[PDB]
Amino acid sequence: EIVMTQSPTTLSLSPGERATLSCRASQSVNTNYFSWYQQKPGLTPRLLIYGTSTRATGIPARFSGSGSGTDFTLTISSLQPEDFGIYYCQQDYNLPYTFGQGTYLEIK
Amino acid sequence: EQLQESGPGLVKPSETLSLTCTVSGGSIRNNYYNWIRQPAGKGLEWIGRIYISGTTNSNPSLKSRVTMSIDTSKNQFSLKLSSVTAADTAIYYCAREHYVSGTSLDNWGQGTLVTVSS
Amino acid sequence: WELTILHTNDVHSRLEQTSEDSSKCVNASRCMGGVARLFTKVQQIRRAEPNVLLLDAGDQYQGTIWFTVYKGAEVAHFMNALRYDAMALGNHEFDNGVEGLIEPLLKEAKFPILSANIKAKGPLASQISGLYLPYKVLPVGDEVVGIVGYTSKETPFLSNPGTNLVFEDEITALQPEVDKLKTLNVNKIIALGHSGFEMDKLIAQKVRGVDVVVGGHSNTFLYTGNPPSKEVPAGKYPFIVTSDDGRKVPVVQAYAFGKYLGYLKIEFDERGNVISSHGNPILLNSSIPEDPSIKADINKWRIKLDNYSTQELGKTIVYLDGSSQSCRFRECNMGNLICDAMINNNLRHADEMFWNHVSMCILNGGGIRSPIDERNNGTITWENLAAVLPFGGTFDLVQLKGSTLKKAFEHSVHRYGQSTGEFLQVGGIHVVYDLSRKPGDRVVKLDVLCTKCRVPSYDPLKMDEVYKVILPNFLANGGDGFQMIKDELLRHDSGDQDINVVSTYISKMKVIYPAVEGRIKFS
Ligand SMILES: *[C@@H]1O[C@H](CO)[C@@H](O[C@@H]2O[C@H](CO)[C@@H](O[C@H]3O[C@H](CO[C@H]4O[C@H](CO)[C@@H](O)[C@H](O)[C@@H]4O)[C@@H](O)[C@H](O[C@H]4O[C@H](CO)[C@@H](O)[C@H](O)[C@@H]4O)[C@@H]3O)[C@H](O)[C@H]2NC(C)=O)[C@H](O)[C@H]1NC(C)=O
Ligand SMILES: [Zn+2]
Ligand SMILES: [Zn+2]
Repeated sequence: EIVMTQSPTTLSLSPGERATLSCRASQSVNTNYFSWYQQKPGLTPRLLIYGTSTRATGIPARFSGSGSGTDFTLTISSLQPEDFGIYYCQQDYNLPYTFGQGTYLEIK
Repeated sequence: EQLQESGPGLVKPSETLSLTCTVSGGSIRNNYYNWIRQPAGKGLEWIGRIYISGTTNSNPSLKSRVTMSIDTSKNQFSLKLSSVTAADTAIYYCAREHYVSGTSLDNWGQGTLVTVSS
Repeated sequence: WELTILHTNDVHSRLEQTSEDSSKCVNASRCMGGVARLFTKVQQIRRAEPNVLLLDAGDQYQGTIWFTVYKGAEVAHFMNALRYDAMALGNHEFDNGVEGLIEPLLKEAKFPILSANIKAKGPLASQISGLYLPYKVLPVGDEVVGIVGYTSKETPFLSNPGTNLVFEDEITALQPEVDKLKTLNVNKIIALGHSGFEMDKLIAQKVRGVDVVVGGHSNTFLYTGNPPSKEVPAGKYPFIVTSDDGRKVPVVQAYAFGKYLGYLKIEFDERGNVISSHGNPILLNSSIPEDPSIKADINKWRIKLDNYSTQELGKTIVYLDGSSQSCRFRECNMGNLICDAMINNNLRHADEMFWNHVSMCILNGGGIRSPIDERNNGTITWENLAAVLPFGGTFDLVQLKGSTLKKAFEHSVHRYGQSTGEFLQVGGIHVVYDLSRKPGDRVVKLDVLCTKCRVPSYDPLKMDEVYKVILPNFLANGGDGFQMIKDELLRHDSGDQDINVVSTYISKMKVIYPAVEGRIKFS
């Protein structure tokens, strides 16, 4: 199975700063099968980005999905309070589908 | 466009499990329908997919324990998980692919917390 | 009405002639397969018989520098030059994704490509429409033959087809496509496919109207006679199945790596019934000349690959002894180097739980297929390395009880002295054998590198304790007789390709000098 190592495990930055989250895949992932989830500790995870780079309906332009081969990046440019909780990268290129360990983002 | 899962909140060790995801926004389209779970605190784990036609793949970690089903005269998709254990207590989500890309997981359900304990 | 089916399967990018062990060709007179030689034998049969089909049953993608550099452009060019009549999709055809199947293969291949059990959906349905087929009506002389293809249900695990393909049950998907050919008044039908010999047999038994099954995936050698090389047949060629409707259905495969040309001659009656079948895989050895046009073309494509294959990855200042007389009998520095590479690759720390998830590595001596000489100014190339590891196994992570590893080490020496491949090279393990004891009782010392410690040190193996080991996929699946591993393990997690792991290690270390240092001793 394709292992998804996201770093860092925990970021603490101020609102208006830029959160750049990094996900590294043990195997190359075709950019059509790489996606980003937000989750608030408790409730349904919400799709942010499908393809490596395409925003889903209702998601603002702050979120820039990037990368290819092994090395994928989720940039959030001007952070706001409601951007709290956990962020996961996801691949569905190979079975099983696999999610990253998650990146924990607190606003300072 | 919405997916609610039916199925109870309590399980014995060494026992069964009927979970039934109901779509009623529109209908089951030409798309893969997924089950996912999460151990409480930790990270997301993919269970399996089923296409409309009935075809199913599941996680090799769980392979022997998963059965899944689909029905278009009913308009939902079932899951069964045999022989349950401490490390199986976790929130159980149904989900479907983004309908433009036929990729990702887009329109998740509430979830249901299941527990192993006597 | 008589048909000659020529068939290849699992050629695995072996475009050039190989050794007898399907690696790089050293002595010209002892070399085999390659498209230039295959072209010679195929032309000759086409000049002798009127009704000839050349079929491939998948796994052209993946296996050598050819596939890595040309990404299946080479498959389309050299299969087109050989005028293949039809190909079934294999699992490895999806290794660069459905995207990497379409872009060179489906767009440049002049021959039909078949899979009755792969369904496309999403925006891929329009993009791939018509580029592979459920079935094909082939005119052959003044008759027609139907082909129906099929691909392993397991491809979504074994490869990277992505979300927009459905790999359905072969039997269920095949039957309506055979029924369709029967309504188009096609009375002669071949199932060409890539699910293995066990599935080939079930198709022959269960799909009404299949006359013949041509197969792949399991690398199955079928031969009627005294075998001409080292491959031991699983049975006679062809393998006859009695179908549930009472028909005799020939089932055939042709091993792998382009070493054999399958050759099946069928007599049909007027109504398409198989009256008789006979043949044998043709060993493609040095006694068939390479066609000089195809060879000159191969040489042309070779020029751009010679850059890539003689690329210095690192240096050794020692003879890397991966010779069988060393690696099947004693500790060898090639074994030590590969296991040290395996452990270096699998690095995950946890503060109070372990220095590393894994401290321990085993590898069968048989898997190490060549030495490397250090005198070429110390250079290690991809080619040099390809020769040690020609077969694209992965290095996997397993959990085993001490007692299971004890049994593996007993098997390692149960018939010591006879140059068998099961003899284990190790990392993070010190073992002592007493060969004057009875088999099952020759392991007199087994010490393992702890993980639940801050300072890595050696402790005696415990029978009722659980350990993490990196070993080849081959050992994980019980190859070279290690059933105790396959039957007794508690977790299996699939890792990275053997050659990639060894390659990055050499490039990170820049200069290696592995020694024989007493990981394995004898009383
Ligand atoms: C590519 O593959 C081809 C197909 O395998 C190879 O052709 C084959 O070569 C082998 C090896 O030379 C041949 O094997 C046998 O035949 C020879 C020739 O011999 C004669 O004596 C026989 C007595 O029974 C007669 O029946 C023959 O007509 C002939 O006069 C034998 O000498 C060999 O046998 C001896 O060794 C065997 C061991 O198996 C003993 O059992 C016997 O006691 C005997 O002394 C072989 O039996 C084979 O005939 C030939 N195959 C075909 C189909 O023609 C080709 O060699 C290879 N090319 C390269 C470059 O390697
Ligand atoms: Zn193969
Ligand atoms: Zn295969």
